[PDB]
Amino acid sequence: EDPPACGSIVPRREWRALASECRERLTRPVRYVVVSHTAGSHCDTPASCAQQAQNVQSYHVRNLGWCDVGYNFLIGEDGLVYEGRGWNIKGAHAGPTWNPISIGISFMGNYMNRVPPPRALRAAQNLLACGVALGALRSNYEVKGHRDVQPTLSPGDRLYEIIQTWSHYRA
Amino acid sequence: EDPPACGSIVPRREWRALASECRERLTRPVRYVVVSHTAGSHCDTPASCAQQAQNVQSYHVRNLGWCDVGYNFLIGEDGLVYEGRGWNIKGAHAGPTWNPISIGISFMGNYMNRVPPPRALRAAQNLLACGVALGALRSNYEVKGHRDVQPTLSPGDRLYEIIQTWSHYRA
Amino acid sequence: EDPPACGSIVPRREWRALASECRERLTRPVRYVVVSHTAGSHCDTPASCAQQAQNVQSYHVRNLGWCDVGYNFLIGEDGLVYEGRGWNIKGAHAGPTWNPISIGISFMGNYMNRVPPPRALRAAQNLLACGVALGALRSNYEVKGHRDVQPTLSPGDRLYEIIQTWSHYRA
Amino acid sequence: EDPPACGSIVPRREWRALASECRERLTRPVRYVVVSHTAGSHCDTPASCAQQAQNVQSYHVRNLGWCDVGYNFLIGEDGLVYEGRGWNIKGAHAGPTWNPISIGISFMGNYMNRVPPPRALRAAQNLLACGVALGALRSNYEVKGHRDVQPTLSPGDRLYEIIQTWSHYRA
Ligand SMILES: O=C(O)C1=C[C@@H](O)[C@@H](O)[C@H](O)C1
Repeated sequence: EDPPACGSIVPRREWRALASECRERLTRPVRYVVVSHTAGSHCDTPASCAQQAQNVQSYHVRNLGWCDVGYNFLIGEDGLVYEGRGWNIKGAHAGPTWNPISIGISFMGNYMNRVPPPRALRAAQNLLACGVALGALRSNYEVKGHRDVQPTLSPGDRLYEIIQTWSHYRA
Repeated sequence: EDPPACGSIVPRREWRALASECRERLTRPVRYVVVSHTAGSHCDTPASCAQQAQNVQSYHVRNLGWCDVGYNFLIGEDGLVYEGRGWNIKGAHAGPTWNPISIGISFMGNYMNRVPPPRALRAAQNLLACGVALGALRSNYEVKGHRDVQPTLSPGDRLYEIIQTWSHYRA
Repeated sequence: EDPPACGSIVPRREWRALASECRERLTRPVRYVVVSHTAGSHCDTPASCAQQAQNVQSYHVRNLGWCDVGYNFLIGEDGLVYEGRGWNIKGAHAGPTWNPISIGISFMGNYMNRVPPPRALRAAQNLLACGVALGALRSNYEVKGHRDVQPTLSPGDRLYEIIQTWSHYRA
Repeated sequence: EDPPACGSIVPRREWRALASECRERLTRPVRYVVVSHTAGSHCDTPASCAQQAQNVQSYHVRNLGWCDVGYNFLIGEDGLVYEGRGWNIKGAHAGPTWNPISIGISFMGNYMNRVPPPRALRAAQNLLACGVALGALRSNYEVKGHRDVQPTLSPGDRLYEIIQTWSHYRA
């Protein structure tokens, strides 16, 4: 019986997202969070970041044939969180073994030789507390890098060393 | 230091604020929240809004002689919340009767002939919600507008209307 | 690396384990084994022991919110070995420094005031020879007692008394 | 302000503690407090209790190779508190999840079949009031029993029964 507010998320409709066709659910509460980067263009304003959110979803649906944008949430350098598949629907961001048991949040950019700005990290972190607040994440959830669960550079050398310093990181 | 979370607030230092010099403390937990608009330029990128927070504080300090920017928090149209005097230092935004007992948050822009983006409204309500969990804001806080509290056109015709729809609104 | 069907380990399904959620892996051959007891009530039947193994998992999983019962294997007084996290997943039985480089077998019961029956000791030693045959443990593995790596009364005095005699033990 | 005013703690040198080598720090204000018990023998006089603080330390530094005794503070039945790693240094009493986010305080003795004497329970409650005064603990900190976060009988049945009673207990 826990309903009270948490965080601000730019909702699906606001970034003009094509409707989702996904239906398979995740079991509450989820234990894992997998952090990735989109290795795409970065954006630093709400307008440019909505455009970008759109280009990622578009590529995932129109080209890779997924039911919706791959991630559960995306993060913009504008410091805003963008609604992806949400807390309840299984994403498609870290392979068949990890997708069924995790929330995948992806920073929008290529963080190999750049770090995302403090407002991004802050937003990403708020998001997770919120997940815990809503009961979508276990209070003792675990943060993982994309590269820890799949062979990739994601989330980029720099954002990778950053996230290892997070309270909930577990190699 | 401090683990980065509650309602993604842009910290003082991040928006290049001059150091605060106020020492009057506020009585946690506070009953009222007064909404005002700054009546200055509006911005909508994190870059433009930090510069605007900087400009508002500068007018209050260099010109008006105040110990720091008047409001406890500033909400930019970029959808981020800006740390003014915070949850602990008594503000200066609604006169002697109200400053000691209420928390003031201000929307950056003139909202007489305009409304702020949904994201600004989200950052706002979500800032108050994050207040509660601090002890800053009592669970059942009442929200007054600047008009309901002092003879001002603030927070603007159109923004004022919106405010009255809000949940914890006791005029 | 022959094909010996060593050890009669009771499968998770047989004692009715709740599905594990652990994904962390151990690198074989593991160089260490840490012996603890559950400090709890004991069982001398394949029927109570299956139940006790359930109880223990329930504690670690429902109370402590863990990904599975902590030990890799549990030894009952009934003379059988219950599959915990097995030879390949990293247990949670002796801390951050030893978990990654060891396998934790734990005797069901409290052995401060009793030695565990010869069949339990036999289950344990055969368990270990078995691990060596599968190549999961180094032929020259070292056996430490729980209290030798973490502050605890575990594995119990009498049993600590016994494991110190064991060929593979090492201060 | 009502000037600090808290605790009569027997410092490290007074009990002769080996120089600490631990460097990793806690960030204040700390939110959780974990109550354990030494599980070993008790002590009811200053030199008697100062003798144990030294033993317990020796066991953790000499036998397990740690940088300093495990707990932040120990409670003798002489009714004194003994300095452990204190308020600022990360302890080693409840695992990698809770160590970096709590203060571990352990009663010297085994409270399975007995309770600490009023003096001891006062020394502990007073210790915590103090931590809050010094701003080393959140004013709304939570007290957890060792067994609530690690598998162990610590702090013993009867003491566990006692802390469940405490104002800041939460499981
Ligand atoms: O100051 C704090 O540590 C916090 C307290 C809670 O309200 C949380 O909801 C917040 O994210 C962090």
